[PDB]
Amino acid sequence: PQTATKHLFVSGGVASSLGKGLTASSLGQLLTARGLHVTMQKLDPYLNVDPGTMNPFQHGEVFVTEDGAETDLDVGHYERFLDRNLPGSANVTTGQVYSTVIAKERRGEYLGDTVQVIPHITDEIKRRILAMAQPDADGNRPDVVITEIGGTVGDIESQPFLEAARQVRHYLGREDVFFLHVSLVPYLAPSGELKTKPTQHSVAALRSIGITPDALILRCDRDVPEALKNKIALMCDVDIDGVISTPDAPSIYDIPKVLHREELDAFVVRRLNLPFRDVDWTEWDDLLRRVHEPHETVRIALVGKYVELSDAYLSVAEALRAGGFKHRAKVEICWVASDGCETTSGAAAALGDVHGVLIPGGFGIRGIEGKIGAIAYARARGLPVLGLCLGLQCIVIEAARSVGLTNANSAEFDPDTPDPVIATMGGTMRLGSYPAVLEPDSVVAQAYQTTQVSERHRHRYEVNNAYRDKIAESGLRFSGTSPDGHLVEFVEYPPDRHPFVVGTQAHPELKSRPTRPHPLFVAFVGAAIDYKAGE
Amino acid sequence: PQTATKHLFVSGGVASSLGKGLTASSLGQLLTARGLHVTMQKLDPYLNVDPGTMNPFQHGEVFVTEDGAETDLDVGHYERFLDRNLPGSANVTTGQVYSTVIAKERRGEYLGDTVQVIPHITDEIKRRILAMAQPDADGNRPDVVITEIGGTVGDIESQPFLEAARQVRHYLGREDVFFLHVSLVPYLAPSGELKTKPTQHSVAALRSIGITPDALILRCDRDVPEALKNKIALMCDVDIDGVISTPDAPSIYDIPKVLHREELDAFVVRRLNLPFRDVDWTEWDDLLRRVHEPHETVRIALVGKYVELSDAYLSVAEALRAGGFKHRAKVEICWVASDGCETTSGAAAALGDVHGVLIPGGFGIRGIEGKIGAIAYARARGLPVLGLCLGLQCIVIEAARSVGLTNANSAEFDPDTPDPVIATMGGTMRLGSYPAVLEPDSVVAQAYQTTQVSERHRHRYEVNNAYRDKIAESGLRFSGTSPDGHLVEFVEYPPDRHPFVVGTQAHPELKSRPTRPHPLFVAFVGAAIDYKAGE
Amino acid sequence: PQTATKHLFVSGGVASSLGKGLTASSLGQLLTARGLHVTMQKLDPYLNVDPGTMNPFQHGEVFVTEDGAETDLDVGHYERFLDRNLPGSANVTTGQVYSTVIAKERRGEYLGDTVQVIPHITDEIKRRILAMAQPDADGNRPDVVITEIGGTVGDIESQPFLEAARQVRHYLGREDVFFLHVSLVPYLAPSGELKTKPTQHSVAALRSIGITPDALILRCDRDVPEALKNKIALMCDVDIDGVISTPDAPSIYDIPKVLHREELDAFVVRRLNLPFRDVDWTEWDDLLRRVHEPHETVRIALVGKYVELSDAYLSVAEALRAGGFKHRAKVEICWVASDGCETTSGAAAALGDVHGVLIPGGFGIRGIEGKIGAIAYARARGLPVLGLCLGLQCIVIEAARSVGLTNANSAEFDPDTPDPVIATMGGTMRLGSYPAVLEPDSVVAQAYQTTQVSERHRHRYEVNNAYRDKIAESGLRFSGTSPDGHLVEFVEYPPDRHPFVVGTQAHPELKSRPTRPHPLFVAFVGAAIDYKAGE
Ligand SMILES: O=c1ccn([C@@H]2O[C@H](COP(=O)(O)OP(=O)(O)OP(=O)(O)O)[C@@H](O)[C@H]2O)c(=O)[nH]1
Ligand SMILES: O=c1ccn([C@@H]2O[C@H](COP(=O)(O)OP(=O)(O)OP(=O)(O)O)[C@@H](O)[C@H]2O)c(=O)[nH]1
Ligand SMILES: O=c1ccn([C@@H]2O[C@H](COP(=O)(O)OP(=O)(O)OP(=O)(O)O)[C@@H](O)[C@H]2O)c(=O)[nH]1
Ligand SMILES: c1ccc(-c2csc(Nc3nc4cc5c(cc4s3)OCO5)n2)nc1
Ligand SMILES: c1ccc(-c2csc(Nc3nc4cc5c(cc4s3)OCO5)n2)nc1
Ligand SMILES: c1ccc(-c2csc(Nc3nc4cc5c(cc4s3)OCO5)n2)nc1
Ligand SMILES: NC(=O)CC[C@H](N)C(=O)O
Ligand SMILES: NC(=O)CC[C@H](N)C(=O)O
Ligand SMILES: NC(=O)CC[C@H](N)C(=O)O
Ligand SMILES: [Mg+2]
Ligand SMILES: [Mg+2]
Ligand SMILES: [Mg+2]
Repeated sequence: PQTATKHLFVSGGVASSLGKGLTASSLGQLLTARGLHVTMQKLDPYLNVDPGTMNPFQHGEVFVTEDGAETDLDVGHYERFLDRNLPGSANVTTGQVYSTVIAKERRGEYLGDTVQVIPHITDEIKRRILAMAQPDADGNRPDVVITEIGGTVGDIESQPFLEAARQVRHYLGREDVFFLHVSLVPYLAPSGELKTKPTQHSVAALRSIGITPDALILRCDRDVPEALKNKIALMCDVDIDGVISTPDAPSIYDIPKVLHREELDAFVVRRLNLPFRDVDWTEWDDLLRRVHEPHETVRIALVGKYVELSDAYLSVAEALRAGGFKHRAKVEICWVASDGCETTSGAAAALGDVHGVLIPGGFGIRGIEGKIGAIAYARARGLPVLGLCLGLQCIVIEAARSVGLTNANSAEFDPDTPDPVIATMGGTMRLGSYPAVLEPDSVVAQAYQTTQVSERHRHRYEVNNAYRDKIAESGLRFSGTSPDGHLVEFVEYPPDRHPFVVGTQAHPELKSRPTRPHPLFVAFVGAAIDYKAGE
Repeated sequence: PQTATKHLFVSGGVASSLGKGLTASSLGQLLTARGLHVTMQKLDPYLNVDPGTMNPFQHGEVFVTEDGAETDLDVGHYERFLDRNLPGSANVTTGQVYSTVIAKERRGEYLGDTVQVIPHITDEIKRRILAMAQPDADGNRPDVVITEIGGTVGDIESQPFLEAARQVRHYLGREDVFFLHVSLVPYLAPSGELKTKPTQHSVAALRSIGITPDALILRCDRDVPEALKNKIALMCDVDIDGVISTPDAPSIYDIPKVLHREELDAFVVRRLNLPFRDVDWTEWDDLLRRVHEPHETVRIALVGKYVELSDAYLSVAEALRAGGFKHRAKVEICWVASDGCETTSGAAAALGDVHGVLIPGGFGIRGIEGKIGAIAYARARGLPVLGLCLGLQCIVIEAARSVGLTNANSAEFDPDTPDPVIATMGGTMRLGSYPAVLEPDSVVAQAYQTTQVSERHRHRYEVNNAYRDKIAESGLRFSGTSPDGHLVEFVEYPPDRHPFVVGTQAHPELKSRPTRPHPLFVAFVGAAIDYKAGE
Repeated sequence: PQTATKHLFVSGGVASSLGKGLTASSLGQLLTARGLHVTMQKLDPYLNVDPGTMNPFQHGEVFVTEDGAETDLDVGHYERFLDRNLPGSANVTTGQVYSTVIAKERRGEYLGDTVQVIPHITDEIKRRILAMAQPDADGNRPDVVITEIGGTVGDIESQPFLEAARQVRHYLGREDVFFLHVSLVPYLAPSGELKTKPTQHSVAALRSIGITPDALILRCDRDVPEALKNKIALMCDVDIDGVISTPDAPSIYDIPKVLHREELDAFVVRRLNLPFRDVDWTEWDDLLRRVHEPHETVRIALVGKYVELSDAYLSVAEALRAGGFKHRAKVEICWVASDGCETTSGAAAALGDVHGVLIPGGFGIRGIEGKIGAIAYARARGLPVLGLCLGLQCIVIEAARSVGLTNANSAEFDPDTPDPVIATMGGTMRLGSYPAVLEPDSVVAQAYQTTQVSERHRHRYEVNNAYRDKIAESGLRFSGTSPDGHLVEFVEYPPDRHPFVVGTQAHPELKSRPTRPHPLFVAFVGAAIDYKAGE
């Protein structure tokens, strides 16, 4: 019979941004390849009940699940490395826990007690952790749950989750629980030395709350010397087999290979006494060939907020690269500002050297006229264009203005527009998976190679059915809809008007994986390659 | 012009139950007698949004304000020592703060930030503290706000409030902020020595969070020797003028005299540079004469949960003593269990030696038949009876059963009763002050010496107007009502049926003060004295 | 009259090696240039009573004072920036403090008390701090004492000194005491962001022991953005005028200019209310011209332990550069291993491209045959050579072997040598300043331009007076001696044998300053320049 389910806790020291979520994802990929069944959880110590209120240009994109949960973006790294649809239960926040305990208290469920952080908050967190280990709807019980604890050890907001993880160690014992601690080793250029003292103080801080790490991951810009690992092992009371050197890798897809070279997964498997097996690399070896040995390069403009990389489009950038991997092409992202495209000369300057334009969606944007300028320029030049949610809305507005409805706009951006071609059907936010039907041999039907699809949604405005007949005077096809046809889901131009100009109301980048590119990103990068070839 | 408003923070170490709320009340009484205007606040670190859910026999009574807030009972010590109606704003809890910040977050008011314990929770607490210093509805600004921080220094739940108090010290400076720290000095009988080490570790804990105490209150069963106070002052870095010895006093009304003997208030006034004046003792000297030199003793049965003192009836016990002070009588409380009175022989055993029976109210009780037995016995013996809220309901039920409605009951305790003489007008809980009119020369009108009164409410059942005519066949008078007569507020028997048997739907014990006894408790203890005299 | 003496405490966070000793030296240079009288102290938390036992290749050179104290090398940065002879009292260690308190205890001086860390150790440290503020032998009282506390805030060994510094703040008050805190801001290359969290946790650690910093020095590889300094100031409760950005400078002599650009000294002068004045830069501007705009470059071989920079020769490297500054020459140090010079072909490989050879001294070396090979090669090539202490001993041994005493050696390295030309006069270690007389118009007399000098000593072997007549058959002159002639202090070859081959038994690099080059290093770098010119 199957063993007891193991719990592995991932924690971080010195600083955030050390990549412990990619560490947890790579350890999940490794343990999955050894034949274990892994499930994953993130704990977020912030008080927002979900990141749907948070600014994505400051705090990164909101990930959306099939069940329509708005989650932290680390759940997207879990999805991309596991290739699994994760539930909304995969993300916990302090705001959810406190709101739940206070609601139970106001209903009288604690039978007249004083309600406290310990036990009642830590009990709610511990319940949410132990719930992950229960059998799924198909009867499968995980072999391990990997739980990543957000923040830094030493943060006031981190303390309840670390106390609950300690209580899980006490309840299940050291045979069923493993603690992995991520820490920074800085280099000082004037004296030319790596400093171990920050890791020592971080492990001392962790020990002061009753947790001893089973392994240390040392984050550094260069390989940590053996003598320094020995000093760390000695001072931190950690097995030298558990002090792992992890210099920064060229891509996130190398991290599994790095962790396997150091034998972290073998250390974990031995320590937890799990059913050992060798890793099979064949598919991740094919991935890394497509990563590191591309046959060609193509440039995609991303018409976003600013001319620099932002986690606001992390999953769009990853989906573009994955769509390139299918062709063995390097997709270089040219981050273009929306506002430089507002003038037609400015558009021709910024969007001039690129081979495709992507118009990304999301909340946290105000004003869209520059994106409509980018679309108009791209259609004039004959570039391929992929518009995601708001990109569809901009394509429909640009079409409406092209048919002479010069003041036509989204009611979200001109409530006084005489022709609200985009309007609420504040309306209702559509969230999560909805089905669609595609017109046969429509461009999107060729991309999916089917007439029936489902995609994840996060929007509250719809294409105005009152304007369809006028918009269609451009030749635009409402080629994909809700199954009743009531809602437009996809728009396309026929192939003889433009080679590929497509918008979708959905967020398909959330369904993409490096091992399984999404069909539209494949077809879009294909049209970009064909443009570069024809130009 | 008036100075800046000072903030004095009261905090506790080693343990709870050290009496820091009575300390804060006595310091408020002293500073008021020197002519300063004092206002008071309590911070409760528990997550209950109010104690209305908490069991009063475990956690003490719920105090009720004029504006109908359910508050912690320490607000009642503030009311009794200040003789001031305090607002609901006088009590803050962690549950209120978190519920408020989470509601603001879900409304988008933090403009896309990550919401954190620091700043946003500590900012909400600091706002609630600094709000106390604003002018009242009559334009009066307090000279000092005294803020008592609940829990013990070292509790996880205490940390946000202590951090906010530190931020107030940083914002206003040491000239406007004073920290008072209450601590325990234990005596060890085998070695015969007082131990200073617990206070040293408590002050070290306080210093580790950035607060240095301005004075230490040492709680002990015996007077602390001068050499020990010197050792404490030396080790704790506290001015020897600020190490105060406070042995346990015979009554809570002695604590002001004790604190003045040690010159704590003079130390505070000097340190804060407040307008000095002498205390006038004349009224508190008259109080302490009525406390310590009573002319006679009378026994009042309290028919409560159990035969021992409980904070579930703290304000009823204090109101009974205050009602005795008017007569210069010692009122000795005979705590009687409800259940020993269920049999008539058991009632005659427990309620046999007493001169009056009080039937107290509250939530947290189930079953009332023993209290109805107590009332029936007391009316048979001819004892005086005062029934508070539920005591009125029991008196009305006992009357209904006496007129032959043998199964008549409260629907709260027999939902299947054929004659629900007490019923909901789950109904609506009446809270706070409501007016009443009293029948002229009714017994209650003689007690108040008026026909118009207002009293605080906390109940959701009413006397059934359908049964008034039948209940009145006992001779019961509905002598006090709501101003329309729709609701019964007071019941009495005429004086020739019984000397004093009164119930009120209100909680008059909340309006009582030691310096200002409530009229009904005066009239009840008077009827008890008259019974002892006649018997 | 002069004000009270101010105490400024320098402390470090996150890691050691952040350069807080050069920070303290540069602040001393700045405050001296504004006309204040500064004196300096270092506290070392290690238990060694002095570093004379510690390995200099692991822990850096031992500095030697005029009074013959063996001290930490930071006292040499104090000497070079102040140009002051510092006492042995300038360095305190835990070993000295504990040895002193335990000796007092064993003598009964604590009158039968229990001896404790607090008070007695912290009292001894506080006494050693406050002693620095007493008038010197000429009656001058310092305006400020700058005290650098070694280690990192969070180290167990640091805690007594930080507690004593807190007690000094409490005793003298915030008007007389300033706390400067040095901290690291790391850069993470994968995400491209500077992290403030390590500084926040470091300041929180400092606050947890009762110290609030008056200013933060942020150590970084790049200039910290204004928004990050604002975040730090906000979270750490530090005045934004006191958050100082200090990227790594090209040389240690730029740090004063960097700290003045940020106005740290003006912030300090204002905060301490010291007599303000402008800095005069004229001499440090001339220094920085000689640093940054040299007219030529010359290569000096250093025949040390290893082919890389070591703090074992920090003051020798600085003395060589200072000796170059006089000529406006860049002296590039070619670090050469002793052992590569053991074969004559290996010597001709390693010492081939250089223009002068320096043979440095010290303890912590075993075996000298490679240095004798280097000297023999250099004399054959005709290179100039400067031998410091052991370098003199090697020159005398090389001479003895050149006159045919093939087995002649130091008894320290061959106790069985038949001809111990270097021997103990374990002998007595000579420490500190001793006088010497120089033969008139000897090469050393031309260098000093005098016949009478004093130099610092740290050695226990002497030139064997029994061998002088034989060694002189080489033509070597014992041109400098003790005043009686009993001890050889300097050896030279006459100018027609070699242009400059000099050894001294002393450590003249300890008397050198960048503003005042030592005469021998001037004459040696001059002979190296002349060789490069003639070759
Ligand atoms: O992965 C996570 C998840 C959540 N959080 C939570 O976000 C909040 C901010 O935590 P930060 O680490 O971001 O602190 P900071 O921004 O102010 O400092 P630096 O960037 O300069 O380094 C904290 O409450 C933390 O618990 C994380 O830090 N990391
Ligand atoms: O059994 C022992 C042995 C040794 N010591 C050592 O004696 C020193 C004094 O430790 P104390 O416990 O006696 O502190 P204190 O006297 O100042 O406080 P109180 O009596 O009022 O409670 C401390 O350094 C301690 O470590 C003990 O306390 N107990
Ligand atoms: O300037 C000083 C003086 C003295 N010390 C004392 O030396 C001892 C070692 O303190 P370290 O800072 O050197 O710790 P570490 O070597 O083991 O860690 P890393 O180098 O890798 O960063 C500690 O006891 C400290 O108090 C310093 O660290 N710095
Ligand atoms: C956002 C931010 C960064 C990146 C990005 C691109 S490449 C790269 N390199 C990395 N190497 C390691 C190596 C680790 C580790 C984490 C990382 S991250 O934890 C275990 O050892 N990070 N992408 C988007
Ligand atoms: C509930 C619980 C107790 C009592 C009760 C009855 S008598 C008594 N004696 C006391 N003396 C002091 C002296 C203090 C002090 C607090 C107290 S409490 O803080 C400052 O110094 N406590 N009543 C109801
Ligand atoms: C041994 C080790 C290093 C060096 C060396 C050579 S150059 C250089 N650059 C530096 N810049 C700053 C800037 C600071 C500071 C310290 C330093 S050290 O604290 C205040 O701001 N360090 N030499 C011998
Ligand atoms: N996710 C998005 O791109 C949203 C686009 C637009 N604000 C809408 O709600 O329809
Ligand atoms: N406060 C009370 O005594 C409440 C009594 C009764 N449970 C009611 O609600 O009417
Ligand atoms: N300081 C030194 O170079 C010492 C050299 C040699 N060991 C001696 O004592 O004489
Ligand atoms: Mg070290
Ligand atoms: Mg003792
Ligand atoms: Mg941040």
